[PDB]
Amino acid sequence: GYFSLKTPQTEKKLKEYSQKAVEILRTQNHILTNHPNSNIYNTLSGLVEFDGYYLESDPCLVCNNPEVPFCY
Amino acid sequence: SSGSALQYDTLISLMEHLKACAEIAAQRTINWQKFCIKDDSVLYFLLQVSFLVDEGVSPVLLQLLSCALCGSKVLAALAGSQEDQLCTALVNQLNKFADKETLIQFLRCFLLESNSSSVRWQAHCLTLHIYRNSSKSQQELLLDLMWSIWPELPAYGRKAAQFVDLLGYFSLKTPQTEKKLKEYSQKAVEILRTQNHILTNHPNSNIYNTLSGLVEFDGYYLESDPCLVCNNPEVPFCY
Amino acid sequence: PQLENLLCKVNEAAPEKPQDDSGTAGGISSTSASVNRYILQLAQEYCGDCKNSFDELSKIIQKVFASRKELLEYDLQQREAATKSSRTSVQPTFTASQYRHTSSTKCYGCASAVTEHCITLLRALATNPALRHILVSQGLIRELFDYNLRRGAAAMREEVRQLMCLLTRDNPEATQQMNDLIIGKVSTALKGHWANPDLASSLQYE
Amino acid sequence: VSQGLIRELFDYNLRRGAAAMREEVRQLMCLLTRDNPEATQQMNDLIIGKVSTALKGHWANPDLASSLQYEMLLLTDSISKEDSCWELRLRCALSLFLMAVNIKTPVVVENITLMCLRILQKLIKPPAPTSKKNKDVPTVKPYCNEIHAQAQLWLKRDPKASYDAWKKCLPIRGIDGNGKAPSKSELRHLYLTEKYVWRWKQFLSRRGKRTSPLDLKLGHNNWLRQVLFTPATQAARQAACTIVEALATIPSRKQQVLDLLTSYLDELSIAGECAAEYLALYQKLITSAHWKVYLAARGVLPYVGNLITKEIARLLALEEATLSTDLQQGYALKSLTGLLSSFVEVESIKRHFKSRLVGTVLNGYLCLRKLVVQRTKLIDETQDMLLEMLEDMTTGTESETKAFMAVCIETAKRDYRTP
Amino acid sequence: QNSQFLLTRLNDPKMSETERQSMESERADRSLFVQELLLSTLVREE
Amino acid sequence: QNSQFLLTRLNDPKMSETERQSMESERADRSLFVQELLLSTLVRE
Amino acid sequence: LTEEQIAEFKEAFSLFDKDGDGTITTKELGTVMRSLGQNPTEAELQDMINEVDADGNGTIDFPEFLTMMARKMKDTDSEEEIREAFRVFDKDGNGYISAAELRHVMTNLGEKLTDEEVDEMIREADIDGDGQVNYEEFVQMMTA
Ligand SMILES: [Ca+2]
Ligand SMILES: [Ca+2]
Ligand SMILES: [Zn+2]
Repeated sequence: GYFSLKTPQTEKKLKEYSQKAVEILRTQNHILTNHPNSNIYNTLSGLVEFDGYYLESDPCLVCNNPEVPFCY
Repeated sequence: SSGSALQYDTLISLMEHLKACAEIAAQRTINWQKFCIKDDSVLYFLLQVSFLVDEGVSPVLLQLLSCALCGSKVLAALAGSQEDQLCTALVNQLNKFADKETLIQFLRCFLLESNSSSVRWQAHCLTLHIYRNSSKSQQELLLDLMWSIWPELPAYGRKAAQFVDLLGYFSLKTPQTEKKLKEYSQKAVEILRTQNHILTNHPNSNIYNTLSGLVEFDGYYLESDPCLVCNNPEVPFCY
Repeated sequence: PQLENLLCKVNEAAPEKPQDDSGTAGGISSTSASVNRYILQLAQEYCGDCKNSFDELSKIIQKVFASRKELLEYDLQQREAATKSSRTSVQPTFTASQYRHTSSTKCYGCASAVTEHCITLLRALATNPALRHILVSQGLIRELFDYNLRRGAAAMREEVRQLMCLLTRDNPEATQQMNDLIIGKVSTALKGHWANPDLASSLQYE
Repeated sequence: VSQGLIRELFDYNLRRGAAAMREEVRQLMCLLTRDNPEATQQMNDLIIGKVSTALKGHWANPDLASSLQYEMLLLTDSISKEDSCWELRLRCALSLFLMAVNIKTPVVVENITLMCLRILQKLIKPPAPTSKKNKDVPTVKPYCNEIHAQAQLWLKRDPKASYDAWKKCLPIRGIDGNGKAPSKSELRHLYLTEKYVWRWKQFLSRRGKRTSPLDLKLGHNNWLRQVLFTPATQAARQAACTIVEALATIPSRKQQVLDLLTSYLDELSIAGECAAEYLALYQKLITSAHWKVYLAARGVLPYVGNLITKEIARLLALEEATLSTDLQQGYALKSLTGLLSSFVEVESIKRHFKSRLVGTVLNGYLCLRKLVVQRTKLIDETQDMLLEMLEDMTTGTESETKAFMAVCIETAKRDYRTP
Repeated sequence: QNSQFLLTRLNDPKMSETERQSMESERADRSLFVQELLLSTLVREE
Repeated sequence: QNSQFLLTRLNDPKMSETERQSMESERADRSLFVQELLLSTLVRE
Repeated sequence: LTEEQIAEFKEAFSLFDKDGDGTITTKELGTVMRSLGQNPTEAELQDMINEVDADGNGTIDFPEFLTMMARKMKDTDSEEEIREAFRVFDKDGNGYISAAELRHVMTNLGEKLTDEEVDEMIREADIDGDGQVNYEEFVQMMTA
């Protein structure tokens, strides 16, 4: 973001960058809307405060497995 | 001639005598039925007195009226032919004496303002047997009186339950003209519309709807001038 | 105002991540701790605080009513005693004059109770085919659909649904109207399902 | 914006995610519409349509809370910003406000009408100045007798009515000057030129060659009173009170809103304790004896006396019912008596209205003394205030006193205790 | 603290004194316009 | 128990044997109609 | 003027009758007029307040206030002062008001109109089309 607004850039590539950003947004929005258990997560977020999404197939190693904190 | 209320000891003596009569009527019903067919003033006067007594004495007076009015075949079933003939004679005598004003009065007093579900059930049984044992004209007149009380229902809240029961039953049990059928339907739907508009536009309707959605609760705790019906319960006696 | 406010927050339905406050004096189980804080705050404010205050107020109101009744009885006795040489044969107004058991107006509670009584009476009336046609002609189906379908206890809601089904029995015009209402509502909720997920609240009932 | 980001954010990202993410999405939309007629117009129209369909359903849907909610927090965040497209945003706000006020449903009031009232209140009462030594809120001054803005035309996007055109219509405040210059002749001169220039414009408008201004006149049954007694929420009443207090900047508009409020006075008796905010506003607006005397001249004192008499008669006809105890029993009576005492606390009004108020105060006090079972602490305070007012009115010239005695005779004519 | 994120740090408040006076005058004029708008909304339709 | 309330007791089940056969035939025919309806819904345009 | 009206007049005059510093009585009487049912422009109010300076605090008597209102009353029309208007509106010692002095009057009031608006105004006032307005046409407009 910073670089995209810090470098003087041509209109063509500005439009290209904007299109890329909005395309990723549309893809993620459609994924969330049509997600098999989107209704469940929406309702639970409404009623019960939940930190993570416990009902997820193939838990992405990135989400479920976060950096373990070094401690004494 | 004197208003206010009756002395407690007067009610005590009244209750002694009325319990004696109730004991006689329960164990021996025909005796009571024939005594009252010999004395119609007794039957009508017991109701008229049941007006001017406390809710303590009301159960016994209504029990006497039910024993005379609906015998005890049905009373035990709820818990020969000449007996039911006496029952019909007694209800006919009461209908000959009881004007529409006194009928209206006790019907609202015990079915609606009782505040004691037990007295309300006694009045429900009593009025049901009154209507059953009555002929066509008195049946129509009783149905019309209760449909006349129907608009005043919103002032009694939950208490009205038994009342409504009889109304509905009678409204579908008496062969009735199309005009008065339409009138009764219009009254019912008008009360429904009024209550629906009241609930929709109620100042804290949103709050009650949302709380009913989320949190379990029994009474509406945030209510101005708490209803003497919803709030006041039938406190039960306990050992 | 506090309930007014907490309700606003709860309606936002925000997934505020569980806040593990250092203070653990209250015995809050993981599941209860994970419950929306505003929901728990609402439950404490209304079921706890509002209910305690309303119970205190109702007790005071009943005691005040008893005191007023005793004072009125004493005044009635005194004026009756002072009304010597004058006797009115009251009849049967004894009740109206002294007893004076009635629901206050604008009482959501007993108002909803009267609505339930209306539903019971209409379920009784609808049995008679002529009464059923008359009630349909009145406009009962639309009233029940708009207002009584979603409000009241679940037993009352199922009774309202049964009443509508009765009203639409063997009645092509009636069934047609209810079907049109349902279709309209369902299509409107399909015109914003992605936009707003409130579809589950009503479309389910329809 | 040309991509279609606003619609995507509105449909999908407004309601999903953490609350911080939702507020970031709202800020992003506000940024996209910043100084962009196209974008701002599109977002405003979306909000309009959504709120309008939910008002067409309010009666069948009690979940209005979650729907209009997020879209109206977006309006409030959009109008909180200060771009060059404030006009369309204010238009949307006013339209939604009027539509929802036409509705008495609390769900509708507390959501739509409340956020619309807050938007109008933050617009009418701007944040306190930072420079200009925090000058008072009062470049253009309104016409004394006319409203040069139009609402029906402005909402219809008519170029004739707009902030630019309106601001062009009124004269610049400029500088009055003449600090040490009496300019007595110049005063008469400017009087004449102003009068006949306004006449020139008025005649040009009745011929039809110029836009018709509006006359400072109210119907006395408008949304003002609609928000004024909403039992739905105190926030709406407080917002309306602030809006009216800020509308009371100009003395002629003060007169008009004072007439409006003294007309709404009956709704105080109707609504009971819900009118506390309206009462505070009304007493604040007439804190000067100047406007108290103005209202007294218009006939406010007989109106309040009749209202007090009617309330006391309702209480008298109410003690024949059950011993039903009402917490707010006598708030309207106490407030009306407080208003009457506030008016009487001005000497000239007392002089001119002692003979006309003695009868109604006597009748009210006597009828209040009859109360025994329904006597509430507020009723006791009202009776004490009436006693003080009566004692304050007994004092007078023997003529005025004998006249008050003649009233006393009529009051007794209107029971071995009360006389 | 929160200065690690460049994007969040981006917001720059800057507002000048004569432009302060102009903006305050604009706020006052907008408030007056809204007052006239509501007053014309209240005007009886007679 | 629940027999005190006349209105709730009202519901009376009653269904006869030949009318049982007729109603069962009606159910079967309605099921067949819905089957044909869905199959015609699936037909290729 | 019917008594009914002189009566309302005294009535309110009295109700507002109050004394103090500066010229309250003048302010009190301006509020009387507005209370009576006639709202003068701020300019009209200032003019009348000045048009009465007989004694300290602008002392006004009921007869004096009657004299004040008798001059304009409902301010429906005042030929003698439409004339006074033409005298003021027409400047530069001319016999016909011109757009220049018209815009001068507009600025003295504090109104800024584009010359185009001034031209519209003068085209409306002029009837024959000589490019000028006599009392005749001033009247034309003020009366229409
Ligand atoms: Ca000239
Ligand atoms: Ca000419
Ligand atoms: Zn109640």
